[PDB]
Order: sequence, then structure tokens, then C-alpha cells
Amino acid sequence: GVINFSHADTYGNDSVGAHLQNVVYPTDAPFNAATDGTTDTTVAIKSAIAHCISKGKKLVLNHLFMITDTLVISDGLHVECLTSDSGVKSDVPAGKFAVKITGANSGWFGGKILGKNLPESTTVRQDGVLFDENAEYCFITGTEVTGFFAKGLHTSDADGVGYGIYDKGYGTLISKCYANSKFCVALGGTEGRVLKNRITNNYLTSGEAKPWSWASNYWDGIVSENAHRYVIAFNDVSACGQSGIYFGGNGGYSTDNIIVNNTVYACWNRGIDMGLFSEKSATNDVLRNIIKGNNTYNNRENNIWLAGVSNCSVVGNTSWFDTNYDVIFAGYPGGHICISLASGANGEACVGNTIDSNTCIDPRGNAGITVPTGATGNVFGSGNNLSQAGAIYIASPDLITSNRFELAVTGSFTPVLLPESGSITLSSSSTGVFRATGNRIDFSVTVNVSSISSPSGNLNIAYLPGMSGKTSSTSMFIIDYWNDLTLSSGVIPLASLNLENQDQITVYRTDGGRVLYDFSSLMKSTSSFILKGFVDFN
Amino acid sequence: GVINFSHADTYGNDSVGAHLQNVVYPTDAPFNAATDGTTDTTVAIKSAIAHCISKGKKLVLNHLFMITDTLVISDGLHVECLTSDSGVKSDVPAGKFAVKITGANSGWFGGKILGKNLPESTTVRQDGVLFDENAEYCFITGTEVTGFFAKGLHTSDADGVGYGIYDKGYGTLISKCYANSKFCVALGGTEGRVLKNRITNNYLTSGEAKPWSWASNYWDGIVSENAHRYVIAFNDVSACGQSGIYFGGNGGYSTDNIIVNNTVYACWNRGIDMGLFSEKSATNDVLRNIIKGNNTYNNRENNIWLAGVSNCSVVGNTSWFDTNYDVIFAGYPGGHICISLASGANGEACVGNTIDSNTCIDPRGNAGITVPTGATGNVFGSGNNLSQAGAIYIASPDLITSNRFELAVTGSFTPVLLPESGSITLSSSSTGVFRATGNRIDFSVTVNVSSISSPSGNLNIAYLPGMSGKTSSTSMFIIDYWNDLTLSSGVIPLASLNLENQDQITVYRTDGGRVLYDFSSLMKSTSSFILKGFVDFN
Amino acid sequence: GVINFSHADTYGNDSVGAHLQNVVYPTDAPFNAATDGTTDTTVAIKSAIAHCISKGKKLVLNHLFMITDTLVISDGLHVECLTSDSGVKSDVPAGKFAVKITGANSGWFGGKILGKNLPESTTVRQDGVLFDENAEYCFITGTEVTGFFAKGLHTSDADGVGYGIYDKGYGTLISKCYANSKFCVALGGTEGRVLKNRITNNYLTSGEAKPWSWASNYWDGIVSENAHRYVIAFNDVSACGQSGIYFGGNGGYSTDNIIVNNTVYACWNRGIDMGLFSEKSATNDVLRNIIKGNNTYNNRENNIWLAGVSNCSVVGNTSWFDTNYDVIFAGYPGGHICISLASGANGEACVGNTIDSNTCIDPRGNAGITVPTGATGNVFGSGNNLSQAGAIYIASPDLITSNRFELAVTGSFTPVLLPESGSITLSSSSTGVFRATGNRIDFSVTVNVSSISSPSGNLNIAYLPGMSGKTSSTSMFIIDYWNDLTLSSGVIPLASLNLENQDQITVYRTDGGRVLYDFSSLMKSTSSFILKGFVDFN
Repeated sequence: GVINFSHADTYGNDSVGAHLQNVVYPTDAPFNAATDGTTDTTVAIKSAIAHCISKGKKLVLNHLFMITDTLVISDGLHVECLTSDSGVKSDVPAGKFAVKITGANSGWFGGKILGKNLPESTTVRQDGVLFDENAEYCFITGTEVTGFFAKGLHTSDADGVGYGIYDKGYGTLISKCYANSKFCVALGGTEGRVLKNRITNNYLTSGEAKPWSWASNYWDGIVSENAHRYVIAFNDVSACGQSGIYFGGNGGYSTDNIIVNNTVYACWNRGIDMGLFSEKSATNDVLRNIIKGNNTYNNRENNIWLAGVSNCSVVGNTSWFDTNYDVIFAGYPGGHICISLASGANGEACVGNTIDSNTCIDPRGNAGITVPTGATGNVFGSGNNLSQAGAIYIASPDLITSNRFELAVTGSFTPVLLPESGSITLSSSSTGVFRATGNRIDFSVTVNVSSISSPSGNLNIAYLPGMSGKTSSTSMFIIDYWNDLTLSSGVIPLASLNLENQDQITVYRTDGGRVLYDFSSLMKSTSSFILKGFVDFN
Repeated sequence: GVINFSHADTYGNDSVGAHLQNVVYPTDAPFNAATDGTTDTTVAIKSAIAHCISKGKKLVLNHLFMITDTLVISDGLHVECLTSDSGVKSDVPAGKFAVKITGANSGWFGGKILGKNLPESTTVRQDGVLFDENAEYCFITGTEVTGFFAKGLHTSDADGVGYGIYDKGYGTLISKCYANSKFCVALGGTEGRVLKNRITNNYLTSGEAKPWSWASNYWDGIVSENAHRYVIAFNDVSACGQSGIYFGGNGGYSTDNIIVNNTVYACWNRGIDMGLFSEKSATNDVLRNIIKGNNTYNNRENNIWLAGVSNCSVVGNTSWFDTNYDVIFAGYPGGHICISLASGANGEACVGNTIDSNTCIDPRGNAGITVPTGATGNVFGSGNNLSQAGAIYIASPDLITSNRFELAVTGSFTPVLLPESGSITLSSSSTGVFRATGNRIDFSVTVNVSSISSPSGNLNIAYLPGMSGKTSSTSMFIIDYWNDLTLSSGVIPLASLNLENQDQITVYRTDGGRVLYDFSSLMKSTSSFILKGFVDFN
Repeated sequence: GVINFSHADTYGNDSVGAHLQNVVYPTDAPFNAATDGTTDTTVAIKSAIAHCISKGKKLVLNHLFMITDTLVISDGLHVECLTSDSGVKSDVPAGKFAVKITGANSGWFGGKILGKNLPESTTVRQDGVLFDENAEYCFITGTEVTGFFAKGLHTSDADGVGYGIYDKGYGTLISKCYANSKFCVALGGTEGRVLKNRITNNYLTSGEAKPWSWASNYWDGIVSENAHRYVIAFNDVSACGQSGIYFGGNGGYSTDNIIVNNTVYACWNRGIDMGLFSEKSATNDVLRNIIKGNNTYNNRENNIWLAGVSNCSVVGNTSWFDTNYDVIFAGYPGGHICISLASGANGEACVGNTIDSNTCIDPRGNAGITVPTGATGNVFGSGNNLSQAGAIYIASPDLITSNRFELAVTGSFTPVLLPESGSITLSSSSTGVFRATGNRIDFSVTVNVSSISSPSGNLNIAYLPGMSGKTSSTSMFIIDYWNDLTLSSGVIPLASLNLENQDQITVYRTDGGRVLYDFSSLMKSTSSFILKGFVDFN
């Protein structure tokens, strides 16, 4: 039966009570919060919060407290949870958050912020932690934020969304947390740091009926729109109902984020997902994001996905699949591509992205990197290692001169002959092969004539893939085999790139101290020759 | 002479005592731990631990407490050390740890966990901190864990091993610690985060007699077996008796770890060491680890070492040596290679690894990267910078088509001529040079005949290094010099890759509007010619 | 009116008072610090510090305390700030710091360390936090360190410098801080970790009159001299009066630092700035630093700047500009280069640096990477993406064989003909084009004669850029066009690299079963020919 104590009393500077008044528990007088975990404590905690702000004192939650209205942590207040079991259990209604953090340097340490966790309910809708637009350098660290769900999509925030943690602040730190909710973490602010968190909503073990649809209670690990200058590092992101780490693109202008050294696996959509769903605009785009040094694997609809984004980089990641893909995604096969580039939803091109030094492992032999028609300005570095996957795939040969494939791409085309007069028709056995390495294309062209119709004058081979309307700095071609040409002794064929139409190669021949451009006149219906060389294009 | 206080008494909610009961010091009643640092306090601390778990209270160690049995931190309990001098001094016997952390979110902040620190003793054996197999998201942060040693190898854990911190948990955080013990940190769990630690056992200043042997009390900074999905970042790892950061491979299946932005230097074995000692199996392998952005230097038996591992990457590291190597390792020289690939101990190949964008500095001119016979599927990127080291070394020329050397490799071979009939013998001055860049090999072949024996018919040059049984997409060859051939005026030599045996080049000649394959008939005993060109192989 | 309490009294082990004595507030007796924020509290805080060190207790600052002399945090003491508004307001005079941290494991958590913040004053000079040369594994975490300024440069530290935080210790952690001062953070120690800080002195909104000059009160975000083995990661560095992150080079030997995953923008000098201002010496150099995965943009005098440094790497950064550059730097245009290499201030060469996998965006089309004359041993990887900037710029063609440009460089030269006897003069329409890719140079040379003067004998083309005195492993050249040569039927021109002078190409011709080196004799005043090929140089 020890002395009475209250944060409302005035004590002398030398007293036990003054010393104790530096730390406030909501169970202390005059707040007197319940300790049974079931009685509402919102009034007691709100009073303790306001007192600590007014008097400049530390607030420590020493139990798991039931609440029914938002706790607003403002004015630089820090909430410290006494133990990992302390914190709040939220019965806050739809349209409000359990905890709202705002102001300069406000934050929350430790403990638990727990929603109802009824993801099968078609009526419960809740939101966990909000850092609002006036949060500056706020934080939540070491906290289990779980159980915020909302079946069916909202039309507005007032419906309740199912966010675990939603950051709209500047410089927010989210670190050492466990976030598990319909949208585990949502990013809509600037300069945040999302570090060493465990992020999942465990869609794979949820029991929610498949296929996935917009009615699901299980979406992304990290969903980002209007996110700028975040660093997302050292997180363990897995088994989410949509993508592990997503940036849009869907009413969002998301730029300059750095996604590094995370593990992202077993998600039902993509692993790391950057793309445009809404049409590109000054207020909707995904630009200049860095994806580096991550391990991404067994994500159903591709491990690293770029759709219509620009100036992004994918460097030094290990992206892979194994046969557990066929188990966890049984019945619902997806793209199964290690690194895929695509158009935006409304056809926008991937522009200016940089893919280098990644290791892609795909035992199905699916292409480790895919490139779609329309992509421009991208660089596919030769430090990428696809030896344990399929080779890089391009959807059309014109990509080889509108992008730079240091990782080499090989293909074929059907050549034709363009006589100055008349015509020459080639047998179908005629064949052209190209390989692009950087801004060099190597060629082998086999020309087997099947018929002629009064050909005469100059002769060109056409059409070199990718070269239409391009120019070149240098090129080099030989003809190393021929048969049934009308050539005098000592006359040999020569070949040189057509500098007017640089997807054509001019074929001509020697005449002592000069050359002659009459090769079409030397062709017969049974002529054959083979051309080899390269073009350094601009 | 102030009021009595005890965590065993019941106080009113409004009392001083209830407020104080939220924080437990083991010196408080009823625990009454000694404060002299020499009296055993195990019973008092065990009681305080059990009380804090039962009552949901915070445990603070306010002295350095002597203990003789394991403290078990379970059930989400956090141990907070009051000051950097608080914590435990361990007299726990061999076969047990000083501290065992288990359960969900249990952990330890600050202070000291101190072993006997008698590394010269042939009888003292101790272990420091264990995160056991039931640890989930546990942690130790800000702690000096030192002095756990055990001279001579254990046969089982019950002997006592000499671990400083041993993590077998899921999601364990080890951060801001100083770990110094026979094995400073040992990793055998999943999804741990080993961040911004100081790791060393100071072998160089130990005075333990050299050479190193299995009886040493000084092994690795980080030793890992069955380690999955760790991030090891921002650590300062140095002067260890074996390797700085090691993954096996020796009864361990270690995969998907990310080792980034560490400094690793002056270790007696390797800096960052990934390899197989036990034979490769479904339960013993080292796969898909990422080594990125580290600074590794003056490690005696090589800075970055890969032995029989697969799908690993080494990207963007700076690996170097200076003349202090000759000082600290005087008398005991080692490999002194910046980045070395080797076979596993039982001959297993390095498969599918990716080495790019590293800067290697070796003033001895030792090769900055070494590649052994048998390696396959590896990619050596051209962004590596070995200008301040020796050039990349390959142990046999066949490696150039079973791996992809964007970082170019040059070599030589001795050509032969393969006449269709008869024989042609070349002088020893005949020479072939190749350079592989990616999937292109450039060649120069000088053919000087010394004798002939009735050669006639077709002619091939052989054997192109790496090309045996390979195919090609395109190739291009000329003969730009010859002497003492039997060629009529206007007949010139031609050369084209043999498409049946693509390590041979067919040599033939012109005959007006066709070509003729009778070159062996045009050779004399004094013939010479020189061939130049390239092959784009598949 | 509760019981008296004092840290000077002796209490029983079972007492309230003994429990309370583990935590010291400076307002407690016998220290009795003022709480008004204006009365000097230095004596009270110094006494509390000494008491906590002597008795092994925790020190908590529970108000913002005014101080007029340095607080020395030594002996492993930690200062904990009760709230984000607690800490110290410094009226310490010029030549001393507000707080000095030294010893093993000493540090400061939270709160504020506030200077006078009068950057317009020509007389106020102050310094914030010092980690001195005897600091080992000390830290400051979670602290706002602002307002330390000093207009005009010091001549010595005793003048007062304007440091926010100055680290000369070993292993110092600076994390989660806001640092804003004349020099926000200064690094002069070893193995520090500067993590997830906000760093700025807001030069752009200061109102200090422009142009910037050495009299400014606004210098770098991070200024480093004699800095070794730091990791600088996850910081938000912007709007500084000089550079964001600087290493010298100016009385400093700075090596082995790792600068990763930071955002650096809007600085008035450079973003990430490594360079030599003082002449290179054994005690002044910048070596082996790693710059990886940063986003650097709109820094006035270039985003990433290397001046006379060696063995550094720039890998995987996104470096860019937009039209806001023209707004914030209106009136004061700067270099506006994404990645620039330069000589040191005294002409020292950039040696051995590695630039790969960066994405450069410059809508002005300025070169994304610039290389100066004299640079050697550098590697410019082909994974760099400059498609959205100007192409890499080299200041002289000789750079192509003293560095390795995997990112290809194209240029031109004016050829000459070197007859064995006599002379040949070319028309000005004669032209040579080269492209260097790695250690391969491709060439196209057009030779149009305008006059001859008795030429006879052998013939060489000269001079190939970069090749003077170089050797080669292989090379391949053809002549694919000619006109007005004196060639009999069946005689064709041949070309081969001059192996004595490998910046010359020998031009000669066929003569049946041999070749003849008399090409100068076959030239006329109207001759033309075109040469194509490549050299693989060593």
C-alpha cells in the first residue's frame, strides 16, 4: 500500500513524484486506463497523449489497449510500447485509421497495432497506421501492424481501404516492422525509408477462393502511387495476393525511388512491379527508379516487371524460378519470366531503361529477359547472365537499332536482289542471318537464284533488319563463295554498304584498275553467292 | 531511508509502486541480485525473467551480472541493458550458451555478453548467444559479445564450440554489435539481417603460434551453413583466423544470401569465401548468393573466393592488395588473387556465376580474376576493370566457348593443315592467335609450310580453340598474304568456315565465275599464307 | 507533496529510491537543473554526467537545456533525450563544441543539439558535435543538430569552424539525424557509418547574396578529408551551398569509402564530389571509393565529379537533369554534366576508375560522361545508358588506347600516304573514321589523291588514332573500292597492318602465287581507294 501518485498533481523538484512524472503510463492517474484488453481505453489514451504533448513528457503504453477512435500522435510525440505485447487493438470504424502520425519527428516504437483480422468478412473495413501529409521525419519502428482488411474495393478513403501502413509524409521511416493487411504498406509520400521489414498478407495460406479477382482481400505487399525518393531496402516480401513491391502509374507520378537488397518471392502477381495502368500524363508516370541487388523468385506473373516505364534501371539482381512454382501456383499458371519489359496498359513504350549484370535462372528455358515492340532507348548489358535461362527475346527485329543489345540478339531474314533493270528471283533456300552486338550487326547472306527476267546494271541485296533509314560509321563486307556467275578470269565480286539506303548492300566487281557496277548483267538463273560482313551503325 | 518496494507486492493502480512495477531491475526485490560482479546472480535473473514474462513487464539489467547457467529469453521478452557496461559475464559450462533467445520477437539491447576470454586455454570451452530454431523475428542490437573460445574442434555442439553469436532462427536481426570469438558469428537460419557490426577475432595480434591449423582458437568472422536469404551489410570484418564471410558447402545448403557494402580485410583465409568442402548434394551446396559493392583487401588466401558454387554473382566490388600484405602475412604467403574461381573440394564445377563491374588492383600483376578448367555458364563482364592488376587468367582455351568472356581473353595455338589427300607439314614458326570477346572469336593464323607429301584436293586449317563441335551464326575470313603458291594470274585464295567441323577453316580459290576446292594441289614445300577473320559462335 | 529524493543519498536495496537511482534526470537533486530553457545549466549537467559515469547509471535529458561549455560524453556514457524536444541549446563560444563524444561506446540518442543559427552574423562562430580521435564505436542517432555557423573561413579549429557533426573517431555511427550547419557533417575518421540522415544547409532559401564565395556560411553536406572505410548510405542530401557528398584531396588521404543508395540533389557545387585540390602525395589522395546505386540530379557544377582520383568506381547510379535546373540556378549556370572526369587541380590524372551501368539523362544533350586528356586505365562499361543524354565525350583520340571504352567512341582523322620513295598528296576530301569498342578499333579510310611526285615502292596509310607504338593480337583489312589505279587484269589490292609501326596499314597487291609491295608505283594523280577493317590492339 504505497504512496498515491498522479500526473495531475504538482510536486516539488526534489520529489519522487517529479521524477516519476517524466514517464506517463495510461494506467497512471488521472488517466486510469483499463488493463483487461476489452474495456475501451480511447478516452484515457487520448488524455495521456494530450498531457504528454502539453507537458513535454514520454508516453509508454504498458498494455494492449482496446481503442475505438483514431489516436493522433502529433507535435513530435513518441509512443513507446513497454513490451512487444503492448500497443493497441483497434475497433475503429471504417473510414478512420487506428493511429495517425503527423507533425515533425512524431513516431511509434515497438509493440502491436492490431485490426480485427477478419479477411473473410464482407462487412468489416479498417485501416491501420496513417502518416498524413503533414508528417515530417516521422517513424514507426519495431511494430507488428496486422489484421486491417476490407473485402471489395473502396470508392474513396472514407469507405475504409485495408491499409496496414499508409505513408503520405516526408521522410517517414518504416523499419523493423511486420506489416500484414490487404495492402500491407502503401507509399504516397516523399523521401521515406522502408527498411528491414517483414511484409506479407499470406495469400497462399489464406483459404480465400481462387482465382484472384478485384474482390480479394489480399493485394500488394508495397503499393506505391505518387511515391518519390523512397529507399526500400532489406525487406522480406512474400506470398502477397498481388505484387510484392509495386509502383504506378495508376493515378500516381512515382519517381526516383531506390529498391535494393530485398527478397521478393511467391507473390500472386509480380515480384517487383513498375508499370502504367492509367494513361501516361504529367501526373501519371513511373520514372527513374533503381532496382538493384534484389533476389526475386517464383512470382507468378513475372519476377521483375516493367510496363511502359522510363529511365528505370534493373542492375545486379538475381531473378529465378524452380519447380516449386508449379506447386504453389498449381491451376493458375502465369508468365514465368525473370525480367520482362512490356507496353503500358494503353500502349506506352518502355523508354530509356537500363538492364545489366542480372543473373536469370529459368529451368523451363523461358527467355530470361523479354523486350516488346515499341521499346526505345533501352540498353541490355552484356553483363547479364542468361546461360541458365532462355536467351533474351525480342518481339521484332527493328528493336536492334532502336535499343542497344550488348547482350547479343540473333535472327534471320529473307533476302531479295534489286537489279537496276529487270528482275531476279531467289529460291526459298536463300537466307540471311544477323547478330546484333551493341551498335554492330554482323551478317551472313546466302543468295541462290531461281529465275531471272532480263536483269542488267547495278545490283543491291536487301533488306538488312533494323537498318532502314539508319546511317553507319563503318562497315565491311566480302563475298567468299560464288557459283555460275558470268565472270572473266581475274574478275572477283566486291560488296559495299549502299550509303544512300543503308539497309542495302551494293554488289559489284573488279575491272583491273577500276570497279564496275554491272553485276546484274553477270547473273544467271542458277547463280549463287554468299556475303559476309558487319555494319557499325549510328 | 525511503519506502520499501517489491515486484511481489500488490499495489493500487494510483500508487508509486504500480508505476514502478512496469520496469524490473534484477536488484529489486524479490530478486535481490548481487551487484559486486562476482557473486552468482543466475537465480535472481532467471526469476526476474520469468516474472517479466508472466506479468508483461520490461526487464532492465543494471549491472554486469555473473551467471553460471543459460538465460532463456523467450515469449517476446526484451532484455534492455541500462548502460554499455551492463549485461552478463558468463561462467556457463561447455555445451551450453550464455544466453538463448527463442520465441516471437524476443531480444536483447545493448550492454555486454562476456565469456572467459582465455583463447590459450586447452580446456575452457564456451558459447555466447544462441537464437534457436524456434526464434522468429528475434534480435540482438548494440551488444559486445566477446570472449567465447574453445581450443580444438568439437565433435558435437555438446562439447562447446566457441560461437560468439549462433543464429538458427527465422528473421533474426544482429545489428550494431561487436562480435569477437572463435567463430564470431555463425548463421544457420533463414531471412536474418546481419547489419553494421564489427566482426573480428584479432588473429594477427593474438600471439597464437603459426602456422594456422585446425587446432586454432581463431576461425571465421561469419561462418554459414544452411543459411538462406540473409542480408549481410555494412559490417567491418577483419583480421580473422580464417575467412571474413564464409558460406558452405560443408554440411550446409546455403542459398539466396545478399552480401553487400561490407569491408573485409586482413583475414588469414579468404575475404568473402563461398565454396563446397563436402561433396555436392541436395543438402550441400552454395547457390544464388549476391556479392555486391564490397571493399575486400589483403586477405591472405584471396579476397573473393568461389569454389564449386553456382548461380552466384560478384558485381561492383573493389578487391585489392598492397604491400602491407607482405608484412602481416610475412612467412605465410597465400594465393593473393582478387577474385578467384575454383573447383569444389571434390572437383565440382563453378556453374552459372556472374562477375561484372569489379575493380581489381594487384601491384604484383597477379591475374585479377582466375577461371579454372571445368567452369561452365559463367559470364565475365567487360565492365570489370583489371587495368591495375594482371589480366583475367583462364586455365584452358576451351573455356572461351563454355563461358562468355566479355572481358576479352587472348591466346595462341599451333595450326595444322588437313589436305584431302596426302600430307602437309608446317614449320614451327606457324602460329595461331585468338581473342574471344563475348560469343565472337577473332583469329590470325600464319601458315609456313616446311614439307609436303603428295598433297591434293581440298584443304582445311585446324583446330580453332574452343570450337570443336560448336556451331556459328556468321563468320568472315580473308587471306591477306601468301607466297610460293601455284596460282595462275587472277586466281586468289578464299577462306570460309567449315560448316561440318566448325573448328576448321576451308581454304580454296577462285576460277572465274566459280570457285575450286583444290588448294592442296597448289601448295609447295615453301608455301606461306596468312588468314584473318572472326567467328560468331552459338 | 511526495517523498524527497536525491541521487546523493544512500538507499536500501529494497527501496523506491534505489530503484529510481538507476535513471538520472539533471533536474533531480543534487543537480537541480533549471527548466526555463534560458538559465545556464552547464554545471548541473556536467555534474549529472560525472555522477552517471561514476555510478554506472543512465542519463536522460528531460528538457531543452541551455549550456555555455562543452559537455564531454565519455567512458561509454549514453545520453538519452526524453523527447524530441529535449537536448541542449548551445551558447558555447568559438573554438569549442557543444558536445564532445569520446571513449568506447559513448553516444547520444534523440532530441536536439541547437546552435545560435545566425548565419548572417559576421561574428558568431560555433561547432556542434565532435567525435574526437579517442572515440571508438561511438554514436549519435535520432538527433536534430542544427544552427552551427561561422561566416568566413577559419585559419585553425580554435577559430570555430561551423561543423554540425565532426567525426574523427573509429567506427562512429551517425544515423537518423537531421544535420544542417555550415559544414553539415565532416568526416575525418575510420570505419564510420553515416546512415539514413537528412543533410542540408538550405543554401537555395537562405537569402545569402550570390555569387557563392569562400566567405559563404553554406558549404558541403558531407565534407571528408582523411576519411577511410566509411559507408554513407540512405541519406537525403540536398540544397547545400557547396557539394552534397565530398571527399578530398585537400590535406586528406581518403580511401576505401562506400557511398551507396543516397539521393543527392540541388547542390550549388557537385552532387558526389571526389577530387584533389592540394597536390597528390602519400598523405593527400582519393582512392578506391565506391559510388553505387545513388540518384543524383540537378547539381549545379555536375552530379558525379571525379577530379584526379584513382581506383574509384561509379556503378549503377541514375544521374540526371531537368528544366528545374534553369530555375534554381538562374543567373549562375554551371557544368551540367551527369558524370564528369577531370584532372586534379594540379593536373593529376584520373587513373584506374570504373564507370559502368549508370543511367544518364540530360535533355540539353550534354555528354552524359566526359573524359579528359591524360586519363589512363579507366574502363567505361557498355552497360552505361546515355541514350537520353549526349554520347560519351573524349577530349582527345589517344584516350581510346590508354583506357577501355566498351561504351563505344567514334571519331575521325585525316589520312596520309607514305610512299617508300617520292610523295603522294591527298585531296582534303580524303577521310578516316574510327570507332573504338573495347580493345577493338574499326576503321573506314577514303583515300583520294590530288597530286603525286615520283612515288614508287611500298605504300603505307597513316596515322591510325591511338595506335602509335601499340601492338595488336589480330587485325583484318580489305580494300573494297578503287579507281584509276595502274593494275593489270586480275591484280587486286591487299591491305595488312604494318607490324613495325602499328598505326600504319601497308597497301600492296597480288601477283599470281605471290604478292608485291610496289603499290606506290601503281598510283596516279587521280587514284582513289577505300579501306575497311579492324585492329584488336593490346
